[PDB]
Amino acid sequence: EDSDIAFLIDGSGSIIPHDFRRMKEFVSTVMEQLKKSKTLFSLMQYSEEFRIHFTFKEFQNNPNPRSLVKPITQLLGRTHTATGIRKVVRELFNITNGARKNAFKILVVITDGEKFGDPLGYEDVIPEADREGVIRYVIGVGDAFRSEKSRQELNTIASKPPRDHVFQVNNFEALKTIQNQLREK
Amino acid sequence: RLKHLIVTPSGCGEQNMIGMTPTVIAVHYLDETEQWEKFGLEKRQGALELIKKGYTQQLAFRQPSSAFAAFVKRAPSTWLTAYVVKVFSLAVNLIAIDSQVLCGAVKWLILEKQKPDGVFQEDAPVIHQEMIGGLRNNNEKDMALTAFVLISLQEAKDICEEQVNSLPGSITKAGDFLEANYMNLQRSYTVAIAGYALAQMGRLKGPLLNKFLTTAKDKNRWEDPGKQLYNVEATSYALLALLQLKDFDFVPPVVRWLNEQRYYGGGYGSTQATFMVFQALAQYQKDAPD
Ligand SMILES: [Mg+2]
Repeated sequence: EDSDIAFLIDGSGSIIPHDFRRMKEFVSTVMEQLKKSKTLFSLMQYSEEFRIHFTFKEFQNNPNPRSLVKPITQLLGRTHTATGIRKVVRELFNITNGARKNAFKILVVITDGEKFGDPLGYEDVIPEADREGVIRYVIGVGDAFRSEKSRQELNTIASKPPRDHVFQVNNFEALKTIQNQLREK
Repeated sequence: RLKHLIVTPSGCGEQNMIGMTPTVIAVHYLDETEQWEKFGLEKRQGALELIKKGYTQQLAFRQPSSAFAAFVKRAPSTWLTAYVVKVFSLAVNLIAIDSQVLCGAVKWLILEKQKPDGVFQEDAPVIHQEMIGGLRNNNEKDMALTAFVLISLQEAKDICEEQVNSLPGSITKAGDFLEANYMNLQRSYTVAIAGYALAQMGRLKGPLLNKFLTTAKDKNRWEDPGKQLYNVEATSYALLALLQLKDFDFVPPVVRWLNEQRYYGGGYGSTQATFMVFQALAQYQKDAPD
Protein backbone atom coordinates (compact mmCIF):
# COMPACT_ATOMS: atom_id res chain seq x y z
CA GLU A 1 0.00 0.00 0.00
CA ASP A 2 3.21 2.02 -0.17
CA SER A 3 4.04 2.63 -3.84
CA ASP A 4 6.16 5.00 -6.03
CA ILE A 5 6.12 4.41 -9.82
CA ALA A 6 8.30 6.30 -12.30
CA PHE A 7 8.21 6.57 -16.08
CA LEU A 8 11.32 6.86 -18.25
CA ILE A 9 9.98 7.30 -21.75
CA ASP A 10 12.06 7.45 -24.89
CA GLY A 11 11.49 10.69 -26.73
CA SER A 12 14.17 10.19 -29.42
CA GLY A 13 13.72 10.74 -33.14
CA SER A 14 13.41 6.99 -33.58
CA ILE A 15 10.07 7.32 -31.82
CA ILE A 16 7.55 8.09 -34.53
CA PRO A 17 4.81 10.51 -33.38
CA HIS A 18 2.17 7.73 -33.39
CA ASP A 19 4.37 5.84 -30.96
CA PHE A 20 4.49 9.06 -29.00
CA ARG A 21 0.74 9.51 -29.38
CA ARG A 22 0.37 5.91 -28.24
CA MET A 23 2.73 6.48 -25.32
CA LYS A 24 0.59 9.34 -24.03
CA GLU A 25 -2.70 7.47 -24.42
CA PHE A 26 -1.05 4.46 -22.76
CA VAL A 27 0.58 6.12 -19.77
CA SER A 28 -2.73 7.91 -19.08
CA THR A 29 -4.91 4.78 -19.02
CA VAL A 30 -2.53 3.28 -16.44
CA MET A 31 -3.23 6.30 -14.27
CA GLU A 32 -7.01 6.71 -14.67
CA GLN A 33 -7.94 3.15 -13.62
CA LEU A 34 -5.20 2.98 -10.91
CA LYS A 35 -5.89 5.46 -8.14
CA LYS A 36 -5.04 2.78 -5.58
CA SER A 37 -3.40 2.69 -2.14
CA LYS A 38 -2.09 6.18 -2.86
CA THR A 39 -0.04 5.10 -5.86
CA LEU A 40 2.48 7.87 -6.67
CA PHE A 41 3.58 8.68 -10.21
CA SER A 42 6.49 10.56 -11.74
CA LEU A 43 7.55 10.94 -15.36
CA MET A 44 10.53 12.21 -17.21
CA GLN A 45 10.89 12.33 -20.96
CA TYR A 46 14.36 11.47 -22.20
CA SER A 47 16.28 11.89 -25.44
CA GLU A 48 19.52 13.72 -26.14
CA GLU A 49 18.07 16.08 -23.44
CA PHE A 50 15.70 15.46 -20.50
CA ARG A 51 12.49 16.91 -19.08
CA ILE A 52 10.97 16.15 -15.72
CA HIS A 53 7.36 16.82 -16.62
CA PHE A 54 6.25 16.30 -13.06
CA THR A 55 7.84 15.17 -9.86
CA PHE A 56 5.80 13.49 -7.15
CA LYS A 57 4.68 16.75 -5.50
CA GLU A 58 3.74 18.50 -8.77
CA PHE A 59 1.93 15.19 -9.28
CA GLN A 60 0.41 15.04 -5.78
CA ASN A 61 -1.24 18.44 -6.19
CA ASN A 62 -2.88 17.57 -9.53
CA PRO A 63 -4.40 14.09 -9.89
CA ASN A 64 -6.27 14.63 -13.23
CA PRO A 65 -4.18 12.73 -15.84
CA ARG A 66 -5.89 13.58 -19.12
CA SER A 67 -5.27 17.21 -18.24
CA LEU A 68 -1.68 16.28 -17.39
CA VAL A 69 -0.79 14.25 -20.39
CA LYS A 70 -2.33 15.75 -23.51
CA PRO A 71 0.20 18.65 -23.83
CA ILE A 72 3.37 16.56 -23.49
CA THR A 73 5.42 16.92 -26.68
CA GLN A 74 8.43 15.33 -28.33
CA LEU A 75 12.14 16.13 -28.10
CA LEU A 76 13.29 14.39 -31.34
CA GLY A 77 16.86 13.71 -30.18
CA ARG A 78 19.00 10.59 -29.75
CA THR A 79 18.54 7.82 -27.15
CA HIS A 80 20.34 8.40 -23.80
CA THR A 81 18.48 5.74 -21.80
CA ALA A 82 21.02 4.86 -19.08
CA THR A 83 21.87 8.46 -18.32
CA GLY A 84 18.11 8.96 -17.98
CA ILE A 85 18.01 5.99 -15.60
CA ARG A 86 20.39 7.34 -12.97
CA LYS A 87 18.75 10.75 -13.21
CA VAL A 88 15.34 9.26 -12.42
CA VAL A 89 16.53 7.38 -9.35
CA ARG A 90 18.76 10.21 -8.21
CA GLU A 91 16.28 13.01 -9.00
CA LEU A 92 12.75 11.63 -9.34
CA PHE A 93 13.46 8.98 -6.66
CA ASN A 94 14.77 11.56 -4.25
CA ILE A 95 12.60 12.50 -1.32
CA THR A 96 13.31 16.14 -2.23
CA ASN A 97 10.95 15.60 -5.17
CA GLY A 98 8.10 13.92 -3.31
CA ALA A 99 9.45 10.39 -2.83
CA ARG A 100 7.92 8.83 0.31
CA LYS A 101 9.93 6.91 2.87
CA ASN A 102 9.15 3.19 2.71
CA ALA A 103 7.47 3.11 -0.70
CA PHE A 104 7.82 0.59 -3.47
CA LYS A 105 9.90 1.95 -6.30
CA ILE A 106 8.98 0.81 -9.81
CA LEU A 107 10.23 2.37 -13.03
CA VAL A 108 8.38 1.83 -16.34
CA VAL A 109 10.81 2.45 -19.23
CA ILE A 110 9.02 3.05 -22.52
CA THR A 111 11.76 2.78 -25.14
CA ASP A 112 12.43 1.30 -28.58
CA GLY A 113 15.57 -0.58 -27.48
CA GLU A 114 18.36 1.28 -29.27
CA LYS A 115 20.82 3.05 -26.93
CA PHE A 116 22.45 5.77 -28.94
CA GLY A 117 24.73 8.66 -28.04
CA ASP A 118 24.55 8.05 -24.36
CA PRO A 119 27.99 8.91 -22.93
CA LEU A 120 26.97 6.54 -20.15
CA GLY A 121 26.64 2.85 -20.85
CA TYR A 122 24.15 0.40 -19.43
CA GLU A 123 26.72 -1.37 -17.22
CA ASP A 124 26.78 1.68 -14.93
CA VAL A 125 23.14 2.25 -14.19
CA ILE A 126 21.66 -1.20 -13.55
CA PRO A 127 23.55 -2.61 -10.50
CA GLU A 128 22.98 0.74 -8.87
CA ALA A 129 19.30 0.22 -9.72
CA ASP A 130 19.78 -3.15 -8.01
CA ARG A 131 21.68 -1.82 -5.01
CA GLU A 132 18.86 0.75 -4.58
CA GLY A 133 15.87 -1.50 -5.19
CA VAL A 134 13.79 -0.15 -8.07
CA ILE A 135 11.60 -2.65 -9.85
CA ARG A 136 12.47 -2.11 -13.54
CA TYR A 137 9.83 -2.92 -16.15
CA VAL A 138 10.48 -2.19 -19.84
CA ILE A 139 7.72 -1.39 -22.34
CA GLY A 140 9.28 -1.88 -25.79
CA VAL A 141 7.81 -0.13 -28.80
CA GLY A 142 7.70 -0.09 -32.57
CA ASP A 143 10.05 -2.63 -34.07
CA ALA A 144 11.65 -3.50 -30.74
CA PHE A 145 11.42 -7.30 -31.12
CA ARG A 146 12.17 -7.63 -34.86
CA SER A 147 15.92 -7.45 -34.73
CA GLU A 148 18.29 -8.77 -32.09
CA LYS A 149 20.18 -6.01 -30.25
CA SER A 150 16.98 -4.04 -29.77
CA ARG A 151 15.25 -6.74 -27.78
CA GLN A 152 18.47 -7.64 -25.93
CA GLU A 153 19.00 -4.07 -24.77
CA LEU A 154 15.47 -4.40 -23.30
CA ASN A 155 16.18 -7.43 -21.14
CA THR A 156 19.32 -5.58 -20.09
CA ILE A 157 17.08 -2.72 -18.93
CA ALA A 158 14.49 -4.87 -17.21
CA SER A 159 15.04 -6.68 -13.93
CA LYS A 160 14.80 -10.49 -13.53
CA PRO A 161 12.59 -12.23 -14.14
CA PRO A 162 11.89 -10.72 -17.55
CA ARG A 163 8.68 -12.78 -17.95
CA ASP A 164 7.20 -10.48 -15.33
CA HIS A 165 9.30 -7.41 -16.18
CA VAL A 166 9.60 -7.02 -19.93
CA PHE A 167 6.38 -6.29 -21.75
CA GLN A 168 5.13 -5.14 -25.14
CA VAL A 169 3.51 -1.75 -25.55
CA ASN A 170 0.28 -2.80 -27.25
CA ASN A 171 -0.54 -5.34 -24.60
CA PHE A 172 -2.81 -3.63 -22.07
CA GLU A 173 -1.92 -6.49 -19.72
CA ALA A 174 1.24 -5.14 -18.09
CA LEU A 175 -0.81 -2.83 -15.86
CA LYS A 176 -3.05 -5.63 -14.74
CA THR A 177 0.26 -7.52 -14.26
CA ILE A 178 1.65 -4.99 -11.92
CA GLN A 179 -1.85 -4.50 -10.54
CA ASN A 180 -1.97 -8.11 -9.49
CA GLN A 181 1.73 -8.04 -8.60
CA LEU A 182 0.89 -5.26 -6.16
CA ARG A 183 -2.50 -6.75 -5.35
CA GLU A 184 -0.66 -9.61 -3.70
CA LYS A 185 1.87 -7.30 -2.05
CA ARG B 1 4.19 11.49 -59.76
CA LEU B 2 7.82 11.32 -60.95
CA LYS B 3 7.10 11.01 -64.69
CA HIS B 4 8.82 14.33 -65.58
CA LEU B 5 12.51 13.37 -65.10
CA ILE B 6 13.56 11.49 -68.26
CA VAL B 7 14.73 14.57 -70.18
CA THR B 8 16.41 15.29 -73.55
CA PRO B 9 20.12 16.14 -73.13
CA SER B 10 21.33 19.06 -75.21
CA GLY B 11 23.63 22.06 -75.04
CA CYS B 12 27.26 22.72 -75.79
CA GLY B 13 29.00 22.40 -72.46
CA GLU B 14 26.81 21.04 -69.71
CA GLN B 15 23.10 21.06 -70.67
CA ASN B 16 23.60 17.47 -71.85
CA MET B 17 24.53 16.71 -68.27
CA ILE B 18 21.68 19.01 -67.14
CA GLY B 19 19.49 16.58 -69.06
CA MET B 20 21.68 13.63 -68.11
CA THR B 21 21.13 14.04 -64.37
CA PRO B 22 17.31 13.64 -64.34
CA THR B 23 17.94 10.85 -66.87
CA VAL B 24 20.48 9.23 -64.49
CA ILE B 25 18.90 9.78 -61.05
CA ALA B 26 15.58 8.10 -62.03
CA VAL B 27 17.10 4.73 -62.97
CA HIS B 28 19.02 5.03 -59.66
CA TYR B 29 16.03 5.57 -57.40
CA LEU B 30 13.63 3.36 -59.33
CA ASP B 31 16.06 0.44 -59.59
CA GLU B 32 17.44 0.02 -56.08
CA THR B 33 13.95 0.57 -54.63
CA GLU B 34 12.45 -2.30 -56.67
CA GLN B 35 9.89 0.10 -58.17
CA TRP B 36 10.03 -1.45 -61.67
CA GLU B 37 6.52 -2.94 -61.73
CA LYS B 38 4.00 -0.19 -62.72
CA PHE B 39 5.41 0.75 -66.13
CA GLY B 40 5.83 -2.63 -67.88
CA LEU B 41 9.68 -2.70 -67.91
CA GLU B 42 10.48 -2.09 -71.62
CA LYS B 43 12.11 1.34 -71.11
CA ARG B 44 15.00 0.44 -68.82
CA GLN B 45 17.39 0.21 -71.73
CA GLY B 46 15.81 3.25 -73.38
CA ALA B 47 17.36 5.30 -70.58
CA LEU B 48 20.71 3.50 -70.89
CA GLU B 49 20.27 4.26 -74.57
CA LEU B 50 19.52 7.84 -73.58
CA ILE B 51 22.53 7.70 -71.24
CA LYS B 52 24.86 6.26 -73.88
CA LYS B 53 23.77 9.21 -76.06
CA GLY B 54 24.61 12.01 -73.62
CA TYR B 55 27.59 10.91 -71.55
CA THR B 56 29.18 9.90 -74.83
CA GLN B 57 28.24 13.33 -76.22
CA GLN B 58 29.65 14.72 -72.98
CA LEU B 59 32.93 13.24 -74.26
CA ALA B 60 32.83 15.09 -77.56
CA PHE B 61 34.87 17.72 -75.63
CA ARG B 62 37.52 15.88 -73.64
CA GLN B 63 40.70 17.78 -72.64
CA PRO B 64 44.29 16.43 -72.59
CA SER B 65 44.45 15.88 -68.84
CA SER B 66 40.95 14.30 -69.20
CA ALA B 67 39.75 17.68 -67.90
CA PHE B 68 36.21 18.96 -68.49
CA ALA B 69 35.06 22.43 -69.33
CA ALA B 70 31.93 23.48 -71.11
CA PHE B 71 34.46 24.57 -73.81
CA VAL B 72 37.60 22.75 -75.01
CA LYS B 73 40.00 25.49 -76.17
CA ARG B 74 39.17 27.31 -72.89
CA ALA B 75 41.17 26.72 -69.72
CA PRO B 76 38.82 24.08 -68.26
CA SER B 77 36.86 24.30 -65.03
CA THR B 78 36.65 22.01 -62.00
CA TRP B 79 32.91 21.96 -61.11
CA LEU B 80 31.86 20.34 -64.37
CA THR B 81 35.25 18.54 -64.32
CA ALA B 82 34.34 16.66 -61.13
CA TYR B 83 30.55 16.85 -61.12
CA VAL B 84 30.10 14.89 -64.33
CA VAL B 85 32.47 12.46 -62.61
CA LYS B 86 29.94 12.26 -59.74
CA VAL B 87 26.99 11.90 -62.08
CA PHE B 88 28.76 8.75 -63.28
CA SER B 89 29.06 7.16 -59.82
CA LEU B 90 25.30 6.54 -60.25
CA ALA B 91 25.82 5.42 -63.84
CA VAL B 92 27.95 2.42 -62.75
CA ASN B 93 24.66 0.84 -61.61
CA LEU B 94 23.76 -0.06 -65.21
CA ILE B 95 25.88 1.72 -67.85
CA ALA B 96 29.23 0.34 -69.04
CA ILE B 97 31.89 3.01 -68.77
CA ASP B 98 35.67 2.77 -68.68
CA SER B 99 37.76 3.79 -65.68
CA GLN B 100 41.21 5.05 -66.79
CA VAL B 101 39.46 8.30 -67.88
CA LEU B 102 38.66 9.54 -64.39
CA CYS B 103 42.07 8.65 -62.93
CA GLY B 104 43.58 10.50 -65.88
CA ALA B 105 41.32 13.38 -64.81
CA VAL B 106 42.19 13.30 -61.08
CA LYS B 107 45.96 13.18 -61.67
CA TRP B 108 45.57 16.75 -63.00
CA LEU B 109 43.11 17.84 -60.30
CA ILE B 110 45.82 17.03 -57.70
CA LEU B 111 48.84 18.17 -59.70
CA GLU B 112 47.33 21.55 -60.65
CA LYS B 113 44.15 22.07 -58.57
CA GLN B 114 45.14 21.51 -54.87
CA LYS B 115 47.27 23.78 -52.67
CA PRO B 116 49.76 22.45 -50.07
CA ASP B 117 47.19 23.20 -47.38
CA GLY B 118 44.03 21.52 -48.66
CA VAL B 119 42.62 24.56 -50.43
CA PHE B 120 40.79 24.08 -53.71
CA GLN B 121 40.59 27.33 -55.71
CA GLU B 122 38.42 26.77 -58.78
CA ASP B 123 41.02 28.20 -61.16
CA ALA B 124 38.17 28.56 -63.73
CA PRO B 125 34.65 29.58 -62.61
CA VAL B 126 31.98 28.91 -65.21
CA ILE B 127 29.23 30.82 -67.00
CA HIS B 128 26.47 28.66 -65.51
CA GLN B 129 26.28 29.16 -61.76
CA GLU B 130 22.62 28.04 -61.72
CA MET B 131 23.58 24.40 -62.24
CA ILE B 132 25.82 24.59 -59.16
CA GLY B 133 23.11 24.80 -56.51
CA GLY B 134 24.16 26.75 -53.46
CA LEU B 135 27.66 27.80 -54.51
CA ARG B 136 27.05 31.26 -55.99
CA ASN B 137 26.97 34.07 -53.41
CA ASN B 138 28.31 32.60 -50.17
CA ASN B 139 31.20 34.35 -48.46
CA GLU B 140 33.00 31.14 -47.41
CA LYS B 141 35.45 31.30 -50.28
CA ASP B 142 36.67 27.70 -50.76
CA MET B 143 35.39 25.66 -47.82
CA ALA B 144 32.29 24.52 -49.76
CA LEU B 145 34.60 23.86 -52.72
CA THR B 146 37.32 21.91 -50.85
CA ALA B 147 34.62 19.48 -49.66
CA PHE B 148 32.66 19.40 -52.92
CA VAL B 149 35.91 18.29 -54.56
CA LEU B 150 36.46 15.78 -51.74
CA ILE B 151 32.99 14.20 -52.14
CA SER B 152 33.28 14.02 -55.94
CA LEU B 153 36.67 12.31 -55.50
CA GLN B 154 35.58 9.98 -52.69
CA GLU B 155 32.35 9.01 -54.47
CA ALA B 156 34.48 7.07 -57.01
CA LYS B 157 37.04 5.79 -54.51
CA ASP B 158 38.05 2.12 -54.76
CA ILE B 159 37.92 2.83 -58.50
CA CYS B 160 40.98 4.97 -59.37
CA GLU B 161 43.19 3.33 -56.76
CA GLU B 162 45.06 1.11 -59.25
CA GLN B 163 45.69 3.61 -62.07
CA VAL B 164 46.41 6.67 -59.83
CA ASN B 165 47.89 6.13 -56.33
CA SER B 166 48.08 9.94 -55.71
CA LEU B 167 44.33 10.34 -54.90
CA PRO B 168 44.28 9.20 -51.22
CA GLY B 169 46.57 12.12 -50.42
CA SER B 170 44.27 14.71 -51.95
CA ILE B 171 41.35 13.20 -50.00
CA THR B 172 43.13 13.13 -46.63
CA LYS B 173 44.75 16.63 -46.56
CA ALA B 174 41.55 18.17 -47.96
CA GLY B 175 39.57 16.57 -45.14
CA ASP B 176 42.26 17.55 -42.65
CA PHE B 177 41.89 21.17 -43.80
CA LEU B 178 38.19 20.50 -43.13
CA GLU B 179 38.35 19.04 -39.63
CA ALA B 180 40.87 21.55 -38.26
CA ASN B 181 38.84 24.36 -39.94
CA TYR B 182 35.31 22.94 -40.01
CA MET B 183 34.08 24.18 -36.65
CA ASN B 184 34.64 27.83 -37.59
CA LEU B 185 31.86 28.17 -40.18
CA GLN B 186 28.62 30.17 -39.94
CA ARG B 187 26.22 28.91 -42.65
CA SER B 188 24.60 25.43 -42.69
CA TYR B 189 25.31 24.66 -46.35
CA THR B 190 29.06 24.54 -45.61
CA VAL B 191 28.27 22.76 -42.36
CA ALA B 192 26.32 20.07 -44.26
CA ILE B 193 28.64 19.20 -47.14
CA ALA B 194 31.90 19.20 -45.16
CA GLY B 195 30.27 17.15 -42.43
CA TYR B 196 29.51 14.49 -45.01
CA ALA B 197 33.07 14.37 -46.36
CA LEU B 198 34.49 13.91 -42.87
CA ALA B 199 31.75 11.28 -42.61
CA GLN B 200 33.20 9.80 -45.82
CA MET B 201 36.58 9.79 -44.04
CA GLY B 202 34.73 8.55 -40.94
CA ARG B 203 36.11 11.61 -39.11
CA LEU B 204 32.78 13.25 -38.12
CA LYS B 205 33.06 12.56 -34.38
CA GLY B 206 33.31 15.46 -31.96
CA PRO B 207 32.37 19.10 -31.60
CA LEU B 208 32.77 19.37 -35.38
CA LEU B 209 29.74 17.08 -35.30
CA ASN B 210 27.86 19.12 -32.72
CA LYS B 211 27.90 22.26 -34.84
CA PHE B 212 26.66 20.34 -37.84
CA LEU B 213 24.13 18.48 -35.71
CA THR B 214 23.14 21.67 -33.85
CA THR B 215 22.32 23.64 -36.98
CA ALA B 216 19.22 21.43 -37.47
CA LYS B 217 16.21 23.73 -37.29
CA ASP B 218 13.46 21.67 -35.63
CA LYS B 219 15.85 18.68 -36.09
CA ASN B 220 14.54 18.17 -39.65
CA ARG B 221 16.27 20.82 -41.81
CA TRP B 222 19.38 22.95 -42.17
CA GLU B 223 17.66 26.35 -42.45
CA ASP B 224 18.92 29.14 -44.71
CA PRO B 225 16.97 31.65 -46.86
CA GLY B 226 19.07 31.52 -50.05
CA LYS B 227 16.81 29.08 -51.93
CA GLN B 228 14.94 25.93 -50.99
CA LEU B 229 17.27 24.12 -53.44
CA TYR B 230 20.16 25.01 -51.13
CA ASN B 231 18.33 23.80 -48.02
CA VAL B 232 16.77 20.74 -49.68
CA GLU B 233 20.13 19.81 -51.17
CA ALA B 234 22.05 20.23 -47.91
CA THR B 235 19.32 18.33 -46.08
CA SER B 236 20.07 15.52 -48.56
CA TYR B 237 23.80 16.07 -47.81
CA ALA B 238 23.27 15.70 -44.06
CA LEU B 239 20.98 12.73 -44.70
CA LEU B 240 23.69 10.94 -46.63
CA ALA B 241 25.99 12.31 -43.93
CA LEU B 242 23.61 10.59 -41.43
CA LEU B 243 23.33 7.11 -43.01
CA GLN B 244 27.14 6.88 -42.71
CA LEU B 245 27.06 6.86 -38.88
CA LYS B 246 24.05 4.49 -39.06
CA ASP B 247 21.81 6.88 -37.12
CA PHE B 248 18.20 5.73 -36.98
CA ASP B 249 16.92 8.49 -34.66
CA PHE B 250 17.26 11.82 -36.55
CA VAL B 251 16.47 10.11 -39.85
CA PRO B 252 12.61 9.83 -39.68
CA PRO B 253 12.25 13.59 -38.95
CA VAL B 254 14.16 14.38 -42.13
CA VAL B 255 12.25 11.66 -43.96
CA ARG B 256 8.97 13.15 -42.71
CA TRP B 257 9.77 16.68 -43.92
CA LEU B 258 11.55 15.44 -47.05
CA ASN B 259 8.25 13.58 -47.68
CA GLU B 260 5.90 16.47 -47.00
CA GLN B 261 7.68 18.89 -49.33
CA ARG B 262 6.26 16.86 -52.27
CA TYR B 263 9.29 17.65 -54.47
CA TYR B 264 9.73 15.17 -57.29
CA GLY B 265 12.45 16.79 -59.47
CA GLY B 266 11.93 19.42 -62.22
CA GLY B 267 12.69 22.88 -63.61
CA TYR B 268 15.43 25.01 -65.10
CA GLY B 269 18.15 25.28 -62.47
CA SER B 270 16.67 22.38 -60.50
CA THR B 271 19.80 20.38 -61.29
CA GLN B 272 21.76 19.80 -58.07
CA ALA B 273 18.83 19.15 -55.76
CA THR B 274 17.22 16.79 -58.30
CA PHE B 275 20.26 14.50 -58.08
CA MET B 276 20.55 14.70 -54.30
CA VAL B 277 16.82 14.52 -53.65
CA PHE B 278 16.50 10.95 -54.76
CA GLN B 279 20.12 9.82 -54.42
CA ALA B 280 19.65 10.03 -50.64
CA LEU B 281 16.04 8.79 -50.75
CA ALA B 282 17.51 5.77 -52.58
CA GLN B 283 20.51 4.97 -50.35
CA TYR B 284 18.05 5.31 -47.44
CA GLN B 285 15.95 2.36 -48.60
CA LYS B 286 19.21 0.45 -49.26
CA ASP B 287 20.17 0.65 -45.55
CA ALA B 288 16.81 0.93 -43.74
CA PRO B 289 15.62 -2.67 -43.12
CA ASP B 290 12.13 -2.84 -44.60
MG1 LIG C 1 16.25 6.32 -30.60
